Amino acid sequence: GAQDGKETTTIRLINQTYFNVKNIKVTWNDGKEQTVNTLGSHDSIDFSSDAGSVYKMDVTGTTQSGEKFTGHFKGLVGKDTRVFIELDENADVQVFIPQGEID
Repeated sequence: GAQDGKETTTIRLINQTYFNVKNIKVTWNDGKEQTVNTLGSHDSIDFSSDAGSVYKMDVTGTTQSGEKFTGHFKGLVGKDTRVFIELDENADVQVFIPQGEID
């Protein structure tokens, strides 16, 4: 019940891959999760996140070709988060992030 509570992060998904997706669960705490409608070929979406700060993100989505990826993270910082959905290993769908303190 805030009215000046512009005191929350944003999360911003980018589908930097060779498909479209239609079913992204994202999590950004223990118990803060929501779902995202669709993300075009190389498209992007951003949405509000119900906490002022965040260090983890546990994502779970699926491709056009019914192929399921995750993004298991616990090393976030800062007052925003992005997601670079990309491919690796065999052009299999991974998830990546533009992190900074990752040493």
